[PDB]
This record gives sequence, C-alpha cells and structure tokens, in this order.
Amino acid sequence: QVQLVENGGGNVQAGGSLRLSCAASGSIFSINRMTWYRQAPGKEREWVAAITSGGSTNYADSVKGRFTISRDSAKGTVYLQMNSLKPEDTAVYYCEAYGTYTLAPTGEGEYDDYWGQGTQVTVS
Amino acid sequence: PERRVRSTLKKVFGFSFKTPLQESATMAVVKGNKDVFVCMPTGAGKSLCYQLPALLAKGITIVVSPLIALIQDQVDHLLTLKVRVSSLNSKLSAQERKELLADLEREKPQTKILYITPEMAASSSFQPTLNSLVSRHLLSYLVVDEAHCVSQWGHDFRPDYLRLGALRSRLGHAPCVALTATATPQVQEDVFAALHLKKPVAIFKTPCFRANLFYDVQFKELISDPYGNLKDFCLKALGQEADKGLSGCGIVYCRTREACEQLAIELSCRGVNAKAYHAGLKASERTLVQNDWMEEKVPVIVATISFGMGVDKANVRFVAHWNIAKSMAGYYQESGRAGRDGKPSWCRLYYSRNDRDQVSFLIRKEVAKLQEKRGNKASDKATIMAFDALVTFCEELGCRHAAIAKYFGDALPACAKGCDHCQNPTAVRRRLEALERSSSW
Ligand SMILES: [Zn+2]
Repeated sequence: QVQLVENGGGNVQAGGSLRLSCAASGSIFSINRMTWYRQAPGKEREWVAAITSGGSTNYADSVKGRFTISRDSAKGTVYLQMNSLKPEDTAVYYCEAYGTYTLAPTGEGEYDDYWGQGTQVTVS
Repeated sequence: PERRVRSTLKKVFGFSFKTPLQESATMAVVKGNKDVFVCMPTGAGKSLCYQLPALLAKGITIVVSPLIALIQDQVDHLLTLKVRVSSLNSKLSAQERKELLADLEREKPQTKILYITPEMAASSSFQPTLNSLVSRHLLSYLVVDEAHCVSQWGHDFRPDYLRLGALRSRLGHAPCVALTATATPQVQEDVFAALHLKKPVAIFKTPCFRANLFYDVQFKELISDPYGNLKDFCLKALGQEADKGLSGCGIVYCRTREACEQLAIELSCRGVNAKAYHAGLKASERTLVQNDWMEEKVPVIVATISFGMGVDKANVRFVAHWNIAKSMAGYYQESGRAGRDGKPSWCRLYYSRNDRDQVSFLIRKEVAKLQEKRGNKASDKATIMAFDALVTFCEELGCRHAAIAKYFGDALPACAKGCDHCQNPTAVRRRLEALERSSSW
C-alpha cells in the first residue's frame, strides 16, 4: 500500500522553532493536495497549510508567515517550517495525501487518500 | 476464485490472457470492491476486462459507449459466443426498443450485458427502468468505454459524457469501470473527477516505455554532412548480421514532399536503397512502394504523414524523424512503428529551431482557421501544449523514455543503457551547450 509517516516533532519553548516532514512510501507518481492538519487533544482538528502538485502553497490565517511548507521534489517529502511558535500551536501534526496517484511500471497502480500517523508537538 | 475466470475464459471466449496486466485488471473488476480505470492500447483486451466479469456477476452490466459502429462490432462477437447481450440505441425499431425495456423491468431478465449510448442513458424515456433495476439491486457493473470523451484535454470530447458523473452517483451499490486507449494524466484526472469515481480507484495503465527501443536526438545545426549522418545511422541499425550483409528495414519521416524525394535519392546514392512515399505520388505508385518495402526489395522508406501504419511490420529496426512531428503523441505513435518484433531497434529525432518555428507557425495557422470557423476551445490550448512537450523532449537533458513517460503519465522507466542520455550523459550536455553556441549559428 502507501505509507504517510510524520517526524520532526518535540517540546520547545515559546518563540521557538521546529521543522516537520511527512515521508511518503510507495510508487507515488503525484499527490493532488498534501495538507497539514493539527489536533489539539479534546478540541477540533485544525487546517494549517497545504501544497498542490506543482508547488502552490496556502496557509491558515492563524499561522500566516510563521509556518511555511515545501516539497523537496527529488526526496518526495514535504516540510512544515514552524517558527515563532506559541502554546496555542501545541497539538499533534499529520498530513492528508488527497488524490494520491500511485503506479508501478507493470501498469498496476491505485488512487486514494492517505492520512499520516502524526507527531506530538508541545510549546511551553 | 481465479478458477472461475479461467473456465469462463475458455468455455465461452475460448482462450490464457494476452497480458499479465490484462489478467490482474479483469480479476480486480471481478472482485468488484473498487471502481477501476483501464488505459490500454488499441489491443482489444480492454473489452475482455469488463465483459468476462459481467458473466460471473449474478446481475446486469450496463456498458456506455459514444457511437453505434463501436457497439455493433462488439455485440455481434459477444453474440457469436452465445451470450445474452443487448443494445439500446436510437437506431432501433420501436418494437425492438419496447421489448428490451420490458425485459429489464422483469424479475430475472434475459439481458446480462446492456450496451447503452449516453443519449439513451440521459433520456427520461429510460430513467424509471434504470431506477427499478437499481431498486431490485439487479445492477452489477456500470462501464464507460471511450472514457476520454469526458475530458476537454482529450481528443474526442462529448458533453453527454459529463452527465455520467451524476449517473455513477445514482448507481451507488454498483462498481464503475472506465476505459480508454489514450489518456494524458490530465485526462485521467478529468475521468476520476468528472465520473465521480469512488476511491480507491484501481488503475491498469499499460506503460508506453519499451525496453528494446533506443531513443536519441541530434541537432541538424551541429551537423556538417546531414545526409552522411543519416547513412551512418541507417547502416548501424541495419546490417546487425554482416555475413548476410543488410538485415531488417527502416523509416525516414519528413513534413514536406520535396524533402522526401530529395532524401530518398541522397540515401540511395550513398549506398542505402530508399524509395519515397507522399500524397504527391499517384495511388498506384504508393501501393507499389509499400509492397517493395514490405517484401524487403527496399530496406528503407522515406515518408510523410500519409503512412498511417495501414500494414505495419515486425522487423522495423529504425525510425528516423528528419523534421519534428506535430505532437509528442505523433512522434511516439510514428517512432512506435519500430521494433514490433522485440529485437533491438533505433528511434532518432533530428531537431532544428528553424523546424520548431515553421511547425509552430503552421500549428498557429491551422488553429486560427478552426477558431474563426468554431471558437475558443480548451482543445486549441492542447494542440500547442502537445507540440511544446516534444520541443522540450529535444531541448532538455534527461532519460528520453522518462520524458515520454512524464507526458503519458507512466512510472519512471527501467532504461538500462536504452537512450543517448542514459548511455552518455556528458555528450548530451555537450550537444545542448553546443546548440547555445550555434544559437546565433
Ligand atoms: Zn533512457
């Protein structure tokens, strides 16, 4: 199948910084929309930022210019640079791989949405 | 299991599969867990992928198609195999029509596979039948042949097909299968979205990549003796068994007729027998030259667009393009006449910025003549887009097969010293950097 796994999470101080990556395993050809979501325990999932196939980026108004997402096209991996953190930003962070076109050279492939494991992120 | 598919395959159709992909596609239809897309070539294995499952299905399989010729030719073959298959078209006698509509409305109908047009499938004159079929849970698959007809980035757009998205939705219980032969990833993305196909869509796309073919680009601006260069190329590709002398045959493609005549002569004089093929010649002349080449009296043919692979050949060990083609697809199609026998072969593109420009002008001229006859279409975009990709094929450094695969939407291919760039990346860098020096000639 396809794997989406996050890393780069941990504990920091207010005004700190972290960088998050969700790593996409499998025979990926493209991902229509990779999206960054954060889940405060006991509250609603929050939409953070997202990058289209061909590198068009959009961010939430609450994390505008503080956060910034990127795709190391070569690596096949997407990064969320989070600077100027606050205890609000304390949450679990995961990705949604919407329109994930996979395909091998045998011709055998799929098209589905995948969700990542998600990394715990605490801001003192 | 797999067991079911083998028997139904032999007992009815009288076969094993043509492709291990064809097999695994059909099997995945049969398991019916997922919507499925199929982009195979003109090899009619696509037909078998939806037809065989339909017979195992303990329910009715509807099959949308865009015109009657296509339907008739198949439904006849299905009948020849003693199959309960039925067409519902507007070319049908009132009585025939009303007999079928009645059949469908019956607890346990005759019909197993219904071939409908999008027109009938849309018409209110069918909807209640449709619903009652759904309601009795008697619908086992919905099929959309020539699925490409849903996309404006496709070559054969049919608004009727757009309606089909709603239809899929209505027929929730049943899986949907879409099929076409020619689908850019833009088309395929249009298909999945326009036909509201449920995730996970299972995909069975035959890769465009072929191992035995060796692609290269040369630049006519960086060649002292063009005609000589071609001789060497034709010679190396042929005479792979030098004790026999000259083994195999090959093609040279031009835009213009004068080029073809002149180029045949220049090759022939250098010691490599070639005859010309263009619409300029009388019909008699063309059919004679084709035979000569086909019988291997003449090892090389020099031709314009008018080849049309009416009768293609196994032992075509080289296709050399003297001018850039109208489209990446047109070059792939044309060059793809090479190496049908699986034995090593050579495909060469001779690029010129002079050529690029003249064709760009001719594309612009023949698009403007259709815009004034018709109007602003998203297809007019595609005509130029299709050509830009092939300029980029020439002008960029990178695996020639992976450049193709990007355009058609295939995985990164296993090249294995199978193109100019993969073989010697440095000489390609040289030849490009060389086109920059000779940019101003
Ligand atoms: Zn290559």
